[PDB]
Amino acid sequence: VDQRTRDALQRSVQLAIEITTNSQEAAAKHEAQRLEQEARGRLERQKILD
Amino acid sequence: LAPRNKTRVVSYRVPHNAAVQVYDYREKRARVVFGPELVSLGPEEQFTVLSLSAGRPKRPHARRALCLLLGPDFFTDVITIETADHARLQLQLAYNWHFEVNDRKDPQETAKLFSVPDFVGDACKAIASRVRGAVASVTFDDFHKNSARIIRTAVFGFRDQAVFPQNGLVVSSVDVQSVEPVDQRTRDALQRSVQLAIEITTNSQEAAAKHEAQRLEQEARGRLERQKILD
Amino acid sequence: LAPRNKTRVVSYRVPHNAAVQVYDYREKRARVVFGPELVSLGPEEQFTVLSLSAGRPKRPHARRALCLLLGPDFFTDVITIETADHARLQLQLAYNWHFEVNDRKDPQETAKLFSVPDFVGDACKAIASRVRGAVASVTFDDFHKNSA
Ligand SMILES: NC(=O)c1ccc[n+]([C@@H]2O[C@H](COP(=O)([O-])OP(=O)(O)OC[C@H]3O[C@@H](n4cnc5c(N)ncnc54)[C@H](O)[C@@H]3O)[C@@H](O)[C@H]2O)c1
Ligand SMILES: NC(=O)c1ccc[n+]([C@@H]2O[C@H](COP(=O)([O-])OP(=O)(O)OC[C@H]3O[C@@H](n4cnc5c(N)ncnc54)[C@H](O)[C@@H]3O)[C@@H](O)[C@H]2O)c1
Repeated sequence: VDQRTRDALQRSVQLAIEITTNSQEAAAKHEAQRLEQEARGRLERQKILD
Repeated sequence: LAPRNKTRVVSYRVPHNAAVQVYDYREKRARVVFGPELVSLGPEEQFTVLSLSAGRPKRPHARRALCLLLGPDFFTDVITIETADHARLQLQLAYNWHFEVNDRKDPQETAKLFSVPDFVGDACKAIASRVRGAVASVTFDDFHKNSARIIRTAVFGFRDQAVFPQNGLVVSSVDVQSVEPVDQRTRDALQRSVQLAIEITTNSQEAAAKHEAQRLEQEARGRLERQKILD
Repeated sequence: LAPRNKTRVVSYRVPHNAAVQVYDYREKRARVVFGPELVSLGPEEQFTVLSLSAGRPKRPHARRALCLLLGPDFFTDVITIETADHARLQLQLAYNWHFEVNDRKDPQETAKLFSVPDFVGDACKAIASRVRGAVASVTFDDFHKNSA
């Protein structure tokens, strides 16, 4: 019935949206770090062989 | 228009996949006429007028009808629901329906088609209640990525058709068309999310290009050093 | 235009790959006429008028028709869908379709062609619902590289 409860629920849903976006960003960052580490290791081994 | 001749026998042409109900108030006998047949009223018979539901939000008493159409059709309703995260979002569904008349010569089963005064609004409100009940216990993200399965499981059960035994009406399928959040701020947040996803993809491609360039540079440097040693 | 002669037998020329439904309300007998044949109404028969869907977004009740075309055709619709990354993107599809009439002499199977009041809108909305449901669980990049 009250508008203030609706406002609170709107803030809750916006926080949930922010949570989802932050989760996707963290997953992308972790994948990028893994790929960078793999590339660095391969480069170091190739330097040793050279 | 042109006034009818009151002394002429009143007649009506039932369409294909349709039926009418008339009761002979004098001889005390009801009948349901099926198919494309032509129905002529007796001196005391009457037509069972049906007041149904229609409109974008399916308001009641918006379409008076004389014959009941019992062929494969569909009606669409706009359902507003809320998720477990309290995100308000409205739907647009389509309900494929048809009447299952096992025996067209049965005075009891055929009378059941007109038993429900308004099958359209009844079915729409029942399915809307089912969908609203099932969704409210589901978060916004899971519903967004799985709305089809959630809605199909909500409307039906554990089942391919949502049969209504009051009149024989069955809903053989549901087709969700649009799922849009009611509030603009949720749309803005989702736009920011999609822009961040685009940025993620571009950054990934840039990192891959940089790694390949570094590998090629290292290979060239090694070959150059070996050639210098040989020289 | 020029008013028709009401006393003349009403006739219609069904095109190739088309059919009509007429019911003789007096003799109580329906029939579906196929092919390029010419259909003449009896004193009490009527034509089954079909109200179909048409337009760029496929609005309903935009094309009234008298004969049903059952030959290889296609209709196009504009579908707006959303990805798992919440990226809004609209589509333009084309649906190659045709009616499979196993027996043109069967009073039951041939009557099934006119069973659905509007096949165009029904098929368009069903396929749009399928496409929208499948895409929503797919990220934007995977859909972009593999939309087909
Ligand atoms: N197979 C198909 O896809 C198919 C078949 C028939 C009709 N259609 C069309 O799909 C459209 C859906 O539009 P909408 O639902 O947004 O419009 P709407 O909400 O105004 O339609 C109300 C519903 O009531 C039903 N209805 C109307 N008159 C009736 C009668 N005399 N007896 C029994 N039922 C009756 C119709 O089937 C319709 O689905 C309908 O207008 C219909 O013409 C589709
Ligand atoms: N093989 C082919 O590629 C092929 C074959 C026939 C027609 N076409 C043409 O492709 C075009 C596609 O255009 P659109 O879909 O954007 O226009 P649209 O959306 O206005 O077309 C509506 C659809 O309804 C169908 N239709 C029209 N009148 C009909 C009737 N009396 N009975 C049954 N079905 C009927 C048409 O095939 C059309 O695809 C059609 O106009 C058609 O002329 C292509």
